[PDB]
Amino acid sequence: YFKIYSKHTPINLVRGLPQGFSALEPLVDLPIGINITRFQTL
Amino acid sequence: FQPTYGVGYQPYRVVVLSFELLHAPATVCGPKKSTNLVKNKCVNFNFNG
Ligand SMILES: *[C@@H]1O[C@H](CO)[C@@H](O)[C@H](O)[C@H]1NC(C)=O
Repeated sequence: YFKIYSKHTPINLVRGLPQGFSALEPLVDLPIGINITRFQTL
Repeated sequence: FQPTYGVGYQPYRVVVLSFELLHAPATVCGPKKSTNLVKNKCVNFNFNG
């Protein structure tokens, strides 16, 4: 099972990660059943 | 195949369904039937398994 959790946040900080807390809601659960060891950003 | 053939020679379409169980999570499941919800009574509930 591939669990994808997501959270969308309105920010106005220029360069880095803002300091705070925001719990990520589950977005989708996919029954893909495949081996994953490497990933790529598009 | 001609329409005027005997019943032992007429074309028959055959579909064979093969069911296997593997270590992966089983996802082809049979339809689940749901009853008319009853409130305000002591009942046996089976919500989402
Ligand atoms: C997944 O892939 C890695 C590297 O190819 C391998 O070491 C590992 O045994 C694999 N796991 C499964 C369950 O196939």
